[PDB]
Amino acid sequence: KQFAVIGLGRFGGSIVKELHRMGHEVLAVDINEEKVNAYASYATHAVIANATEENELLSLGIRNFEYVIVAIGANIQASTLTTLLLKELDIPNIWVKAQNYYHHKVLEKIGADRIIHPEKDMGVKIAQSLSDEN
Amino acid sequence: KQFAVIGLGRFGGSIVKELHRMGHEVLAVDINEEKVNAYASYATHAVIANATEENELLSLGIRNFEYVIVAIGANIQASTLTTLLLKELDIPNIWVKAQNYYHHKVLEKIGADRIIHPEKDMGVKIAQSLSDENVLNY
Amino acid sequence: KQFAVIGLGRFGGSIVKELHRMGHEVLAVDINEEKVNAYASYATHAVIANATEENELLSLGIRNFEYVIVAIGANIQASTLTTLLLKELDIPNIWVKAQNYYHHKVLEKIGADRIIHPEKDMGVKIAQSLSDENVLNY
Amino acid sequence: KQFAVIGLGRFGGSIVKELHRMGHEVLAVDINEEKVNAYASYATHAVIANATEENELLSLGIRNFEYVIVAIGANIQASTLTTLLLKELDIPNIWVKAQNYYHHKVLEKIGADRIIHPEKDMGVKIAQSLSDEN
Amino acid sequence: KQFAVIGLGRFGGSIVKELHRMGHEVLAVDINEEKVNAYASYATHAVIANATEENELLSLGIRNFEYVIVAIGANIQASTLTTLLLKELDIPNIWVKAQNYYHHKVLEKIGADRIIHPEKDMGVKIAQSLSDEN
Amino acid sequence: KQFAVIGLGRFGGSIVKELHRMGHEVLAVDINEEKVNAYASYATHAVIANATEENELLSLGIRNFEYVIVAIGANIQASTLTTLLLKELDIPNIWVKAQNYYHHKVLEKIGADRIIHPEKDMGVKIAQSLSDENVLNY
Amino acid sequence: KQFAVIGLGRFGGSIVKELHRMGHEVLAVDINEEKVNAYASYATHAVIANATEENELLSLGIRNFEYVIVAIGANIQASTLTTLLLKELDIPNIWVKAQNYYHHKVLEKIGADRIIHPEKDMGVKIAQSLSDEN
Amino acid sequence: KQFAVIGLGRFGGSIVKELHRMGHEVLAVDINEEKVNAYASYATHAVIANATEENELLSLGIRNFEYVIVAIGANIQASTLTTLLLKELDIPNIWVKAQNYYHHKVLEKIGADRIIHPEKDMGVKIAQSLSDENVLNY
Ligand SMILES: NC(=O)C1=CN([C@@H]2O[C@H](COP(=O)(O)OP(=O)(O)OC[C@H]3O[C@@H](n4cnc5c(N)ncnc54)[C@H](O)[C@@H]3O)[C@@H](O)[C@H]2O)C=CC1
Ligand SMILES: NC(=O)C1=CN([C@@H]2O[C@H](COP(=O)(O)OP(=O)(O)OC[C@H]3O[C@@H](n4cnc5c(N)ncnc54)[C@H](O)[C@@H]3O)[C@@H](O)[C@H]2O)C=CC1
Ligand SMILES: NC(=O)C1=CN([C@@H]2O[C@H](COP(=O)(O)OP(=O)(O)OC[C@H]3O[C@@H](n4cnc5c(N)ncnc54)[C@H](O)[C@@H]3O)[C@@H](O)[C@H]2O)C=CC1
Ligand SMILES: NC(=O)C1=CN([C@@H]2O[C@H](COP(=O)(O)OP(=O)(O)OC[C@H]3O[C@@H](n4cnc5c(N)ncnc54)[C@H](O)[C@@H]3O)[C@@H](O)[C@H]2O)C=CC1
Ligand SMILES: NC(=O)C1=CN([C@@H]2O[C@H](COP(=O)(O)OP(=O)(O)OC[C@H]3O[C@@H](n4cnc5c(N)ncnc54)[C@H](O)[C@@H]3O)[C@@H](O)[C@H]2O)C=CC1
Ligand SMILES: NC(=O)C1=CN([C@@H]2O[C@H](COP(=O)(O)OP(=O)(O)OC[C@H]3O[C@@H](n4cnc5c(N)ncnc54)[C@H](O)[C@@H]3O)[C@@H](O)[C@H]2O)C=CC1
Ligand SMILES: NC(=O)C1=CN([C@@H]2O[C@H](COP(=O)(O)OP(=O)(O)OC[C@H]3O[C@@H](n4cnc5c(N)ncnc54)[C@H](O)[C@@H]3O)[C@@H](O)[C@H]2O)C=CC1
Ligand SMILES: NC(=O)C1=CN([C@@H]2O[C@H](COP(=O)(O)OP(=O)(O)OC[C@H]3O[C@@H](n4cnc5c(N)ncnc54)[C@H](O)[C@@H]3O)[C@@H](O)[C@H]2O)C=CC1
Repeated sequence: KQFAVIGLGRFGGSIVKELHRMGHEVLAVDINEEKVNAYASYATHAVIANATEENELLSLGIRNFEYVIVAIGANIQASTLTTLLLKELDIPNIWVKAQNYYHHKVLEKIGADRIIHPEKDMGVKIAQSLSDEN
Repeated sequence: KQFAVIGLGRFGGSIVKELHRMGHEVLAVDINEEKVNAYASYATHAVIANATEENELLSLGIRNFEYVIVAIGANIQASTLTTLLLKELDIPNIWVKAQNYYHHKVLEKIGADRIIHPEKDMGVKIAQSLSDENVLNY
Repeated sequence: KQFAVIGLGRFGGSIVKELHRMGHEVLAVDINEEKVNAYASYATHAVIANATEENELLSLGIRNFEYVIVAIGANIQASTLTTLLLKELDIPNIWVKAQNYYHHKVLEKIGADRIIHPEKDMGVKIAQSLSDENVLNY
Repeated sequence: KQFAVIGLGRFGGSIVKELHRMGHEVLAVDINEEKVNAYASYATHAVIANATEENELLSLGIRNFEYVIVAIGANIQASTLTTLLLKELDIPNIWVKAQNYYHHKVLEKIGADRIIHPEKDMGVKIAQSLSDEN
Repeated sequence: KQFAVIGLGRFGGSIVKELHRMGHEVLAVDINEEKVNAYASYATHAVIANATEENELLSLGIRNFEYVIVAIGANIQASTLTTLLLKELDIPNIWVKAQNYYHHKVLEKIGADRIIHPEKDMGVKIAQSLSDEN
Repeated sequence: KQFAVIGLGRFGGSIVKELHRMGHEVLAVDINEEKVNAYASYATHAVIANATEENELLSLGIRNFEYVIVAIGANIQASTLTTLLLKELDIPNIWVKAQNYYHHKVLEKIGADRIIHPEKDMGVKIAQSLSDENVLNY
Repeated sequence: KQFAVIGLGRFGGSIVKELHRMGHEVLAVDINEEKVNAYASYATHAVIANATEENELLSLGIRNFEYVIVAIGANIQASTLTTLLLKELDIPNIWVKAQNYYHHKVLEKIGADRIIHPEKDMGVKIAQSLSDEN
Repeated sequence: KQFAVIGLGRFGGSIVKELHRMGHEVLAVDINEEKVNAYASYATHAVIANATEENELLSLGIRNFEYVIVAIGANIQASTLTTLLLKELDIPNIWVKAQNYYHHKVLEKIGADRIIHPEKDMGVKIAQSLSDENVLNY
């Protein structure tokens, strides 16, 4: 019922914006306040924080969400560490953006519920769209 | 019916793999052979080429395709340059991956038929999956 | 006759300064006021604007100029996007600074009337000055 | 009569190419051998070296040139240190690319013979060309 | 029966040296050849390579060892990625040096057989030594 | 019987935890309270102090201990300075963690009773475990 | 009569402290406010600022001093650029710490009044002290 | 009477050069020959050596000197280790360059006869020159 998104890059940003457009409540989190303010209006609660710190996480009240999307990209370690902490906080559904096959491998082992490869997935979706038009 | 994909990265290679899996003919193209070879088995043809070269584009007889997808990456000029080229070859449908906002607008004016923003686009689809977990009866 | 320079950096500002010094009318334009202000005294008019915005371009009545020089910097798309825009306004002469090789070819196809490569171009003039020290009778 | 160019960037590179096209002999130097080889054909003697080291300079036979163009850009320190060494080696004509007003200022003090601001100079050249066409 | 050690820092270096002193055969691997040569004499087969690359790994003939110690320290990602690849190559016993609790957590999940915290373990061993002396 | 550990990092804190678990009295000491507090429950006493300060060392009545372990980290001088200090207090046994080779030799001459190299030392123990898997009958 | 010191490192710091101990007024400037506050008590007017920016310089009231010591060390460029600006502001006495022979060379050209090599100068001072004791 | 300087960097080399210039005998010593050679002409003898090695120290017959200056650089342990070594040789006067505060206190306890802080020390002399411009009658 509740949606939280950590990592306001192109992916997470897009996700927070749609959820908002569909009239849902979203908790948008990100380290540098640049982003956190750029999505303040498109979110129900924008917060500057570091997902890799358990304390900032609990103070964030993250265990009160059923769906937490980790959209941190470049930094595989932060991404990995974050989903690991979330798994401990016992979040029911944690979806994570993966950067490659191995990042994907460990995410599985750590316990991620859904691993997303944005560019690859879009590619298969685009190829399908191509068939669907002669 | 005729499909050509230029730029075999995560996006492009992923569409070539899907078209193949559904039994469609696909011409895969890239600048380095490592990429070209790694997709030979997933495409009716995997050619090595620099799409920015109008002569190399003619060698591939690229004009015989109805759908060309430009999926070049980092090099934004490479992308718009390629799509400018195959647009003077009268290609019916040119779909291009857009790097950012200014890229999108220029591609729009260049005459691209469809513009894709991999991250953003997948972004709303995921948000739709999430939304469904609340709006739909489940 | 009338001259408009978009992008008041080293190159653009330097051309605005020279046209002024020779008593020509010049419309200087840039996104940040610091730049715009610092050229107010060297141009008949210095306006703050984002050349990528087609509405902002119309506000400047940019279509009343025969010569428009696009001297945007680092942001290569900003440059080609601007060039594309003012080419839709039928501007007679559009001169543009080219960042690199792919930018030059794109600009060429976009319809730019003249392409400048500051570093390379000044580069041959310098080489010519040096050559004169040997070839010319001195 | 003799021309040497240190710093095969856009500016220096272009300068080595014209001199070659005009059929003159040039000594093209640069630190990373990428460039040094890319201009091997367009120069009379391409050499990998560091202009900021007096020894690599003397071993380069630098004092046998009448005109030395220091085309190092980004690195203001290297650029400055280089013309400084050259001035000691007593080169008759040393022309240097300057990055800004202050870089320019110290180049005068160090003894540079001609200071070039590629973009600015081209700008005035371009404006003149603009008048010359109605 | 066979011992391989990837990561010739203070820890792995020490491990390779003892095994050698006990007259055992060891395969010492490390990226920068500085180390690889510094342990050439103290090892049965020193090799310059990157544990994070499957190819350099197979070409290393690593699946021919029963015990592989990953002693990469600072770089948690390389450490993690390495033990992950090894697990796929199906090495029977892979012992890894962990940098902290979380690094340790994922190493478990990835499938490490023994996780070592050098400084902490030594501390408990030192405290025991202290009791054992009045 | 009397145990004191200075420097509550991975090494030092780990020895304090072990001594406690075996029911020994331990005086834990460090410069920042976060460290001191996090070990209060594992030591008969957790004091905040800068071991380099000879006056702060006397306040702790450190001279009443037979075994003092210097486990300061990165700051190599801090380590040798501390061990120089408690050596002029006539402490019977001073065990110190050595940062490297020159540190070891200087500690040796300073009068340290036992020198520990955490990484190297654990290194040979692990190699011994491995060796046993071959030399011992298993 | 007026003393200003830019660059509160070991050298500059020490210089601000003595002048203060001798009961003189000093203007101590430095970029990172760590230092600027650490010398607040030992100076007559500590200020956070960047010597390489003319505006921060004039706003600093720099041209009201007869002696300005540029004690910036590592950053040769900043050091050089700074004495260059000061020379323009027309400071009567500008003493600069030099990092090496060449840094020293350009400082002369720029117009520095006294160039100091702390370690070398101390070395000769120490040798003299050595003779003076049998 | 006789002087030995270990560590021929800016500080050490500069003291070797001055003693030479005043006609005093000086034994310069350093680990790399480039340094040793470059001071051969400014000293009665320039030897290559690692002062941390007690055997190398004896080879130099360093015990025949009344004044030994330790001017090793960055490697702080190298400095204190050397100081410790030649203090076991009963050298009458040992002057050492101190890197920082903890190094000074250690050196102090090690038995160094004089501690120099090049930057800070030159720092007060400069401040004194400046002060003289106000306090002295000029
Ligand atoms: N970052 C850049 O400037 C560029 C990135 N790219 C590519 O884009 C791809 C990734 O796209 P994006 O997600 O848009 O980039 P990104 O890596 O910048 O986005 C991740 C987002 O996560 C946030 N984040 C990182 N660590 C965090 C932490 N501990 N706690 C909370 N938030 C944290 C960042 O602030 C950022 O907004 C990569 O493959 C990269 O190579 C391409 C060009 C430029
Ligand atoms: N692969 C990398 O090193 C980096 C990728 N990124 C970002 O990661 C995201 C996903 O990466 P990809 O787009 O898959 O990587 P990519 O940019 O390498 O993919 C483009 C593909 O097009 C090919 N290509 C490039 N110029 C070509 C030309 N003129 N003719 C024919 N083929 C040509 C390339 O070889 C490549 O396989 C992108 O948004 C990208 O900007 C950011 C930094 C580095
Ligand atoms: N200024 C900088 O921070 C850097 C400059 N460079 C390079 O240095 C060289 C010389 O620098 P410049 O070109 O003078 O610097 P520049 O790139 O800032 O100059 C372009 C000028 O156009 C203005 N501009 C940018 N987008 C605009 C828009 N949409 N509408 C109107 N005005 C717009 C900018 O504010 C600026 O005054 C260039 O080749 C550049 O690529 C490289 C790195 C950084
Ligand atoms: N370097 C870059 O990636 C970019 C530079 N720019 C702009 O381009 C302008 C300068 O253009 P370029 O000259 O092409 O760039 P550049 O600074 O890379 O070229 C200078 C040349 O000097 C050589 N060099 C540097 N130190 C040397 C040394 N000690 N001995 C011998 N050779 C040495 C370099 O290898 C290089 O080829 C600047 O205003 C900069 O802001 C804009 C975009 C990217
Ligand atoms: N590296 C340094 O200069 C210093 C490290 N430390 C501390 O020391 C601790 C770690 O100690 P060490 O293991 O001795 O340091 P370390 O991190 O340098 O040693 C790891 C060893 O693994 C090797 N290695 C790294 N990536 C590799 C790869 N992909 N394939 C093969 N070999 C690879 C390295 O060459 C190195 O010899 C850390 O907690 C660190 O903070 C303290 C001071 C300095
Ligand atoms: N913790 C860090 O940020 C880094 C650690 N390393 C290396 O990681 C390895 C393991 O780390 P540790 O030694 O556990 O870390 P550490 O160096 O922080 O541990 C020493 C402990 O002694 C305390 N301490 C320091 N000076 C003191 C003084 N004067 N009086 C009283 N207590 C004092 C510190 O607060 C700390 O808890 C070491 O070999 C270290 O060199 C390398 C780089 C950074
Ligand atoms: N910085 C370091 O961590 C170390 C430096 N050293 C050596 O110490 C010597 C220099 O000693 P210090 O002066 O103490 O070092 P330093 O270079 O850090 O001190 C210079 C001072 O100038 C200030 N400064 C720099 N740029 C400035 C600007 N634009 N405006 C205002 N203030 C500015 C800095 O904040 C600093 O306090 C060098 O030979 C260096 O190799 C040795 C070890 C460490
Ligand atoms: N030279 C460099 O790369 C750096 C110097 N600095 C700082 O710059 C300042 C001035 O530099 P210097 O002290 O002159 O440089 P330095 O540290 O190299 O000078 C010490 C001299 O002692 C010699 N030496 C070192 N260990 C020795 C041993 N065991 N036996 C005999 N000789 C030995 C060295 O080869 C050198 O000639 C210092 O405060 C230093 O900490 C800071 C960073 C780097």
